[PDB]
Amino acid sequence: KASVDPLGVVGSGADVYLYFPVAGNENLISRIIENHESKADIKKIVDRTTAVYGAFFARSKEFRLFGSGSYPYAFTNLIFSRSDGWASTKTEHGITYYESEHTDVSIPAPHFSCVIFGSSKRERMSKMLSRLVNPDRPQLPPRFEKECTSEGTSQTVALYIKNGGHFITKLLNFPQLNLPLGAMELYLTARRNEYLYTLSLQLGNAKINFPIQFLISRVLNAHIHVEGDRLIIEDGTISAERLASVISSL
Amino acid sequence: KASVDPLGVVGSGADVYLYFPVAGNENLISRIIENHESKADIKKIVDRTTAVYGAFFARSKEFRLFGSGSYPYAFTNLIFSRSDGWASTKTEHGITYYESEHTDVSIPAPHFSCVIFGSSKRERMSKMLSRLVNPDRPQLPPRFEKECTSEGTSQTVALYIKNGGHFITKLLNFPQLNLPLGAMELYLTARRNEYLYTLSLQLGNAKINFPIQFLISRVLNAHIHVEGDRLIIEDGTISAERLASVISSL
Repeated sequence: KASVDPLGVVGSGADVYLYFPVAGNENLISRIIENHESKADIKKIVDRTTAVYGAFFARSKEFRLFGSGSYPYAFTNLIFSRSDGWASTKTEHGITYYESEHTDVSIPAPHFSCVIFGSSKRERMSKMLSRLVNPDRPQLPPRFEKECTSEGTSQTVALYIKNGGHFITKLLNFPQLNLPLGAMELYLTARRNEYLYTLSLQLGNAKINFPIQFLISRVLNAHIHVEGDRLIIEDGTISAERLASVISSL
Repeated sequence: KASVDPLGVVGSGADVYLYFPVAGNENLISRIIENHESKADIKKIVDRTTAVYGAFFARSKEFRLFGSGSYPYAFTNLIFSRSDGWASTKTEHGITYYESEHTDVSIPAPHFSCVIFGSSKRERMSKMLSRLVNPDRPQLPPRFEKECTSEGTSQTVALYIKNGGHFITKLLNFPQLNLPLGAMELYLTARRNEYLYTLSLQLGNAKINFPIQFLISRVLNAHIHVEGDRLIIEDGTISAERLASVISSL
């Protein structure tokens, strides 16, 4: 409709929010989808997608995505005709719900798609779609909001993680130890065949002295300072290759 | 003579001891001497050298080396004839002392050379040479002694550093802070275009918990444990290129 806020559609209460604009990130996307049989069809979906807004819910073990792009019926029917394990039903008002074992897809109007995937406790498509009329009001950090505004402007990938601890122990790999850590923000922008990133992490009760700061600053090859209880990492880089390898683990 | 102990000749009391066998390390040597005009002559000296024993003395700002190899008069005279800034004098007993601004070289018998370089307070050649008859008795760690025994056996570069702290602050680059650290041992063995290394460091009063151990283990990509007050780093690697870059800083 007139004013669809994509974050209002994915829903409030998520453990992780994602903003992923396609422009400027094609080569990263390419790296991620070199490892799938459906790479020809995904590529075509990417060519028709401007940005993806995502939310992960740990409690119901689900991901909800809102895709802003161009998805005319001829195109989606073409992709659908070429897919294994997908079924479709037309609702009361002519909208097609595509259903898979763990995935639901609808195209409620030609400029957007709503995707829900995960466990059997994932949200009903119909409930997500009601948020087109009555959107949720999630609370997002200022730079996350900035990247999401005026779709087409930003080429920065943005992540907001409610619990930074969980995310540190999975990535760095000590999936047993517990860290009392607050919210994490992460922003990634392409530059050559690498990504510039900025990270901020609320420390809570956890204390990080100069010895620890210095070592992380070497493990990451980036500038570190602590503003109160907020750890900030600026001017760091990661290879598009390295970055591609990390996302594929999920 | 019959029993010349090269470590007895470089002298006791040094801050750093080095054992550097040429065989198995030619490609590293090559990397180090790509950056000198005299590279043709050094290469020829290397082709005639089996091992180098070295000692650095901080107080007198000097390095003393004993080179085991083959240095017949025709060869040394050839190198000498081709050099700028070198002078020579034949002593009472026919031995040639080569003298430079900061460097003294003698070949007391055809299978070894003694080299002294550094400040104006560096040792007189004549005093070093007296240790061919009356050697010093330096105390060296067991694996250092092992590498030095039966010249030709080992291809491992060995370092014994009396004060590990000094060495950590120069390399890792925080040349202002002080660490109360004991002795360091370091052993390097070639393997492909990289070097396998083992390091042990006496900690003294310094304390290193699991958070610190883990991070260093990532900064170095190696296995770390602490046996009492001794930090041990095993199975670590460094590129022959990286290693070459570090030595050239001196």
